[PDB]
Amino acid sequence: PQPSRPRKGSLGFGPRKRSTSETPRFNSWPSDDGQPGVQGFAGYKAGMTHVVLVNDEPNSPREGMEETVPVTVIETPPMRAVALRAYEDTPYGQRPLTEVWTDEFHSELDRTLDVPEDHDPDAAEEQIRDAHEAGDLGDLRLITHTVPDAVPSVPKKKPDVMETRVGGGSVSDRLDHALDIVEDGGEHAMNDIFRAGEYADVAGVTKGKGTQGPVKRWGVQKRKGKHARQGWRRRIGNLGPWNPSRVRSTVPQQGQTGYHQRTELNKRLIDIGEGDEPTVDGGFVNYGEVDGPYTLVKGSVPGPDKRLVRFRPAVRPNDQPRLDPEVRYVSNESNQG
Amino acid sequence: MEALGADVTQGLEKGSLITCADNTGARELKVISVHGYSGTKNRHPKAGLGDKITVSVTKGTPEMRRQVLEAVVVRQRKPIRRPDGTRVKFEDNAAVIVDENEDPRGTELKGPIAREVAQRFGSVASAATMIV
Amino acid sequence: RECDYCGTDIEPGTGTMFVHKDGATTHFCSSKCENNADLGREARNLEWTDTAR
RNA sequence: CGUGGAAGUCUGUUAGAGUUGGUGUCCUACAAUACCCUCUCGUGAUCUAUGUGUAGGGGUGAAAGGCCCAUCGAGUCCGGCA
RNA sequence: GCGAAAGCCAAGGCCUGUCGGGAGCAACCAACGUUAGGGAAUUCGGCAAGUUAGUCCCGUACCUUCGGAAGAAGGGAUGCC
RNA sequence: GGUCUUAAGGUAGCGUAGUACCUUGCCGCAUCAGUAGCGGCUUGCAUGAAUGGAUUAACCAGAGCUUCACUGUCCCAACGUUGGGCCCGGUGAACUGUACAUUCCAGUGCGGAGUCUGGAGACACCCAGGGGGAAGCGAAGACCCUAUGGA
RNA sequence: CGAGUGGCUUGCUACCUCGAUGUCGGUUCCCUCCAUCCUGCCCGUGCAGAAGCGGGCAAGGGUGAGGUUGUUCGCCUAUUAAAGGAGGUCGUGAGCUGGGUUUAGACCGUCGUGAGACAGGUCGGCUGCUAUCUACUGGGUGUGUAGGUGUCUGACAAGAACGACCGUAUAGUACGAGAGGAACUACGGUUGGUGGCCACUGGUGUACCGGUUGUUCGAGAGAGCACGUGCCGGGUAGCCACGCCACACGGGGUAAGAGCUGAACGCAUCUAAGCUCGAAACCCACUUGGAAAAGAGACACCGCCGAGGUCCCGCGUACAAGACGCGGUCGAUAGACUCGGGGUGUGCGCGUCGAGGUAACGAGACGUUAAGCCCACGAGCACUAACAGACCAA
Ligand SMILES: COC(=O)[C@@]12OC[C@]34[C@H]([C@@H](O)[C@@H]1O)[C@@]1(C)CC(=O)C(O)=C(C)[C@@H]1C[C@H]3OC(=O)[C@H](OC(=O)/C=C(\C)C(C)C)[C@@H]24
Ligand SMILES: [Cl-]
Ligand SMILES: [Cl-]
Ligand SMILES: [K+]
Ligand SMILES: [Mg+2]
Ligand SMILES: [Mg+2]
Ligand SMILES: [Mg+2]
Ligand SMILES: [Mg+2]
Ligand SMILES: [Mg+2]
Ligand SMILES: [Mg+2]
Ligand SMILES: [Mg+2]
Ligand SMILES: [Mg+2]
Ligand SMILES: [Mg+2]
Ligand SMILES: [Mg+2]
Ligand SMILES: [Mg+2]
Ligand SMILES: [Mg+2]
Ligand SMILES: [Mg+2]
Ligand SMILES: [Mg+2]
Ligand SMILES: [Mg+2]
Ligand SMILES: [Mg+2]
Ligand SMILES: [Mg+2]
Ligand SMILES: [Mg+2]
Ligand SMILES: [Mg+2]
Ligand SMILES: [Mg+2]
Ligand SMILES: [Mg+2]
Ligand SMILES: [Mg+2]
Ligand code: NA
Ligand code: NA
Ligand code: NA
Ligand code: NA
Ligand code: NA
Ligand code: NA
Ligand code: NA
Ligand code: NA
Ligand code: NA
Ligand code: NA
Ligand code: NA
Ligand code: NA
Ligand code: NA
Ligand code: NA
Ligand code: NA
Ligand code: NA
Ligand code: NA
Ligand code: NA
Ligand SMILES: [Sr+2]
Ligand SMILES: [Sr+2]
Ligand SMILES: [Sr+2]
Ligand SMILES: [Sr+2]
Ligand SMILES: [Sr+2]
Ligand SMILES: [Sr+2]
Ligand SMILES: [Sr+2]
Ligand SMILES: [Sr+2]
Ligand SMILES: [Sr+2]
Ligand SMILES: [Sr+2]
Ligand SMILES: [Sr+2]
Ligand SMILES: [Sr+2]
Ligand SMILES: [Sr+2]
Ligand SMILES: [Sr+2]
Ligand SMILES: [Sr+2]
Ligand SMILES: [Sr+2]
Ligand SMILES: [Sr+2]
Ligand SMILES: [Sr+2]
Ligand SMILES: [Sr+2]
Ligand SMILES: [Sr+2]
Ligand SMILES: [Sr+2]
Ligand SMILES: [Sr+2]
Ligand SMILES: [Sr+2]
Ligand SMILES: [Sr+2]
Ligand SMILES: [Sr+2]
Ligand SMILES: [Sr+2]
Ligand SMILES: [Sr+2]
Ligand SMILES: [Sr+2]
Ligand SMILES: [Sr+2]
Ligand SMILES: [Sr+2]
Ligand SMILES: [Sr+2]
Ligand SMILES: [Sr+2]
Ligand SMILES: [Sr+2]
Repeated sequence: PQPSRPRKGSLGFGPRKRSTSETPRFNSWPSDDGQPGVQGFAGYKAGMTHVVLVNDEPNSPREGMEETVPVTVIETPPMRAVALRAYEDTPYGQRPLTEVWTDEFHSELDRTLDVPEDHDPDAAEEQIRDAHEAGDLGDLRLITHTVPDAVPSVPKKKPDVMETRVGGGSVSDRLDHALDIVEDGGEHAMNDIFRAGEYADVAGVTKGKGTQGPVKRWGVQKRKGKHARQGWRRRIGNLGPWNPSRVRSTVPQQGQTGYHQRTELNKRLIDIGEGDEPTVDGGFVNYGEVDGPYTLVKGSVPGPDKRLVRFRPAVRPNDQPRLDPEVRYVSNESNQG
Repeated sequence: MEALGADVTQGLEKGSLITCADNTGARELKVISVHGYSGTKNRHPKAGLGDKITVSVTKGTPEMRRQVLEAVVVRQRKPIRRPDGTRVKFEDNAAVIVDENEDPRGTELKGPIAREVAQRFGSVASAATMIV
Repeated sequence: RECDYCGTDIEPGTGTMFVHKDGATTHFCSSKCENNADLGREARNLEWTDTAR
């Protein structure tokens, strides 16, 4: 009666087309709980190494023992929160009201933006406060950029601009917290937002694989046995039945693979540090040497080396945080060999 | 079942001819099924280290031959991964015949066993000469 | 640990452990050493190994 | 034990003849029967060139209604014929 | 080398099995190499592929029309100086 | 049944057969499981003696089955190689074409509609793709019936 | 016995197609139905418990591997939570297969005087086409909204992004004479699916290094050919799976169902008004797309004689064209060089030894030599090349 089988690939990451922004854009943000803070950071993918760890999990029979865990090294230098955008609750959803900028800008920010010369931070701040009094204020987010110049292995000097939310206390107290970060110079580090041992969500634009067939793209079978020698090797059986007399968008077809935005959930931050502790002998292949602020993410992270990855506190964690894991050993062995 | 404390890459399939690491009279075992396993379309049902499998006696004594008995996969050629990242592989693929209560059918076990199999099946452990 | 073949220090979280028929255990640092052992070559006879020099 | 060297004898892409499978390639072809690999025979009822004979309800046929100039359960041409 | 066999190379012939240039050169296709562990589970069917292989020594069953079966099978050897 | 048709009334053998409807016959071998294969039984729908029966060593690009060995046939797919494929110069066909034509879901209609009806959707053009539909293209269906047709 | 629903079986009819709508089975890939096999929530019991039997809501997900047979069907085995059924031209041959049916060859049985036949069996016996339209998967160019850079919004759109099982504690506990034997909950793992990634294991690696057979360049050295590496051994980067990482809970509203308050009907009544609960199902949550959403969007800054963009040049985190991204001397973008990091496995030559041999000669051994050769990665380094310069634009 022909065996049942789940369909080839998922329909939830559709359409499988090229990403608009190489800079990932979060579609969801964490809940407002504790003290006001920026709900995310960003860095550049470096490569991989392994780390030996002491089991933190209280429910594991191996609690206290040495365990080898794979890790993705990401260079995370300080970022600059250059502005504060405010949204207002309109009957058509959330719309941007005004932005509060600065005077202090990074030397090479003019490679992406038409940097402000004449702005009134006080009139903008006043507009946001009248909206708060009116009860029309939505959420408060910061316009943030990265400093790729701080990373020697990344060729680009052109900053990657992205918006990040500020959640936490009351809308009055976090407006103030946001303005204080901006009005200084906008400088903040990974430490300011994340603590080692917490679960983060990493968003990234995947490795570009160009155009690939159904077998690679959707995981369909190759033609088996005798069918494999007739002139058809990696082409599906049919594009659909007689009726409906059309090809459904659900049938596995050829096209763009990779260079899509993915948001990898519940990624444990093994260690946040600075220096050259995670650097590989001979340098990370197709990247370079690490000597500065870094993060160690448990397992894999979307995108290739040199790509901008984004961080966010886990919106849906399964486990309770087990802060600052005991790092007994970090490998520095050559990735070549 | 209880966690092995090792990641196994199933080295056996349904129909695989393996060794019988005991004194039961059974020399060669043929895998028929894997306990608690349900595959997917076109996939050959896979068996690995630490799995309780159903077997048929291919080679051996006349009384043992053709019998459909249960067994435990003790050794396998394909590598398994220990928590410290090290891979562990064996010289052969072997299994020990077990009964309804998971007690070995024989008395003496031939060749080495993996420590994770020993942790899962205790009466097979306290019968094992070498535990690697 | 140290490699039961060449004699270099096996980087933790790397390597394979081969269990022989009798029960003997051989820790290998790489695939190169495993493959040289399968060729019936003895570590002492090869110049690149730490066992020889 | 040696000698002898028989054979519709054996192995063989010797030359040469043949054409089992791939239901591969081709299938507006290189080709109106092709290409490649695989396979069979290869001192004999063998293969082959040239010359010569048998002609259409007739030849020829180790017989498949096979073949008789891409034409065969009765060739081709023209005529009967509009 | 057993060889009018393969492979390589002379003499002789040719670059006319007669359109070129570019893209680490994607999908897909034709020919093909290598694939861990398992080993026919594939399929109407081992189709396709693969395994074996030359030479010498040892050794060789049932059956038989006594010719044969038979290179049965199985085991060992093989370079250079 | 314990002769009757129409002369005789199946002997040796072989037998569920390339012949056996029933049928995957029953028993056994083998497999975890065998409409297969082999042995035995065998009342044989409808075996059988030059319409030759039986048997058989040797031979076979003949049909079926089993074992050892081997392996990407499969689990389950990967990477690579050569020629294409894609872009550029040059050369340069053919198939096919009532018309209109951006369709989709339902309905209706000679009961199997891009074109009718109602809705839904739909900015134009171009590149690559695998072929769902045009009851796609190719051949005045060999099947079937019919013709006071042919051979 | 009576009343029906379906259109899966079979039959009937002869409406449609004979200037052809390609067969059965299978396969591959997609959507759906519910009359539900499992999974969730329930009611009854001849419901102690455990395991069941019957029923209700429910189509989210799952429903698998194999032996005979062309088989569909079915029989059989071992697993399983369960291994449900059905529609899509008995879905699917401009997708595959060609085993069966159903040409031409042949045999057997039966029938026939015979040619020859058989709704008997058997061996053999072919699979065309360069996509015009439409359809969808992906990629571009323009126009509309009406100068630019950057950041967003969210009408709508997709999702299974998750499904299921085993084990431990609960517990040898509740229940039961005993035999036997649960649950809530909390944990650990597995399986299927999904997305991504390559530190580790594994594969490849006709980059590279080594060994070695034949032959040719006289030997040596060093090379060519042996199908696109002669063969064997090792194998970096990259790409990969056989490797590794991630994939809730919770809210809201309901179905079946359990109830509350409550009348018609003084009582009673879960319902008629009202209300508290309650499914793996629905909605939100989460992931992906999405200013062409014609109400064609918002914000901030820059600019209208100049903001910005294009061409050009050096290159990839990108790539079939196009597109995308980065750098361009105020520079490390690419190459050379030198290190570092890696592959292989110890170079040529010379010296000692070497079974022997009068000597000639000599396979090989040792040393020099972690040697020699090589690198798709990294760093240092402006030496070389990113020069010169063109165009559009409110
Ligand atoms: C290209 O072929 C066709 O279009 C046919 O359509 C389906 C079909 C036919 C016909 O409709 C038609 O001629 C049936 C559907 C007609 C029918 O009535 C019937 O009973 C059957 C058994 C047909 C199946 C199929 O049959 C073919 O032979 C028949 O196929 C042929 O007749 C011939 C083919 C493929 C070529 C040799 C010309 C089919
Ligand atoms: Cl297939
Ligand atoms: Cl099974
Ligand atoms: K017809
Ligand atoms: Mg590596
Ligand atoms: Mg290594
Ligand atoms: Mg199948
Ligand atoms: Mg003649
Ligand atoms: Mg005939
Ligand atoms: Mg293999
Ligand atoms: Mg073959
Ligand atoms: Mg029989
Ligand atoms: Mg007679
Ligand atoms: Mg006709
Ligand atoms: Mg006829
Ligand atoms: Mg006539
Ligand atoms: Mg058609
Ligand atoms: Mg119902
Ligand atoms: Mg559904
Ligand atoms: Mg099968
Ligand atoms: Mg059909
Ligand atoms: Mg079709
Ligand atoms: Mg066809
Ligand atoms: Mg075609
Ligand atoms: Mg057949
Ligand atoms: Mg046939
Ligand atoms: Na083909
Ligand atoms: Na069809
Ligand atoms: Na004689
Ligand atoms: Na041929
Ligand atoms: Na004639
Ligand atoms: Na007779
Ligand atoms: Na012959
Ligand atoms: Na292959
Ligand atoms: Na089509
Ligand atoms: Na009805
Ligand atoms: Na009908
Ligand atoms: Na079919
Ligand atoms: Na369902
Ligand atoms: Na079956
Ligand atoms: Na049809
Ligand atoms: Na078919
Ligand atoms: Na076909
Ligand atoms: Na609810
Ligand atoms: Sr964002
Ligand atoms: Sr969104
Ligand atoms: Sr074919
Ligand atoms: Sr239609
Ligand atoms: Sr054929
Ligand atoms: Sr050709
Ligand atoms: Sr042809
Ligand atoms: Sr072939
Ligand atoms: Sr011969
Ligand atoms: Sr002869
Ligand atoms: Sr005439
Ligand atoms: Sr010459
Ligand atoms: Sr020419
Ligand atoms: Sr190799
Ligand atoms: Sr088989
Ligand atoms: Sr031999
Ligand atoms: Sr008789
Ligand atoms: Sr209309
Ligand atoms: Sr095409
Ligand atoms: Sr149920
Ligand atoms: Sr089979
Ligand atoms: Sr049927
Ligand atoms: Sr039947
Ligand atoms: Sr179907
Ligand atoms: Sr056929
Ligand atoms: Sr039949
Ligand atoms: Sr018939
Ligand atoms: Sr217009
Ligand atoms: Sr329990
Ligand atoms: Sr008990
Ligand atoms: Sr070559
Ligand atoms: Sr109710
Ligand atoms: Sr617009």
